[PDB]
Amino acid sequence: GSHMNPPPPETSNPNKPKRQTNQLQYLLRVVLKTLWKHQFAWPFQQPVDAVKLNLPDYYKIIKTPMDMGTIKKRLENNYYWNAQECIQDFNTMFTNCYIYNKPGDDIVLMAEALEKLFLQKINELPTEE
Ligand SMILES: O=c1cc(Br)cc[nH]1
Ligand SMILES: O=c1cc(Br)cc[nH]1
Repeated sequence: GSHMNPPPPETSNPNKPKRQTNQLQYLLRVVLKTLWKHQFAWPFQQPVDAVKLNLPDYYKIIKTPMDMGTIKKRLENNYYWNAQECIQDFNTMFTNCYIYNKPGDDIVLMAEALEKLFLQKINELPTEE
């Protein structure tokens, strides 16, 4: 991709600790699966390509980018140690969108629909066993 977009967030790193948990399995099998097929998921399925979108200031503003494509790879590659790390990635993705864009913009309404779905599923995140 373009040299003007940063490398994506890390999805593989042998030095970082990781494990499976039933909560992480739920995040992949229920949470990510639900959000990924939503009508409004598509803009969130890969890193923001600020060159293609003509958003030259994006990576000046957003210093902790995150997207569902990255979260999917982190879940499928067992990158995480715990659910909190993955929930934080989702929350970063939503808050980036709300910080960068005007309230009421289409992309914000899209993120808000995904976040509504997310919160319902996270309220049912299973007890860690
Ligand atoms: O303008 C934009 C586009 C995306 Br995708 C995410 C946040 N802001
Ligand atoms: O401005 C935008 C950009 C994308 Br990508 C999706 C919705 N609105």
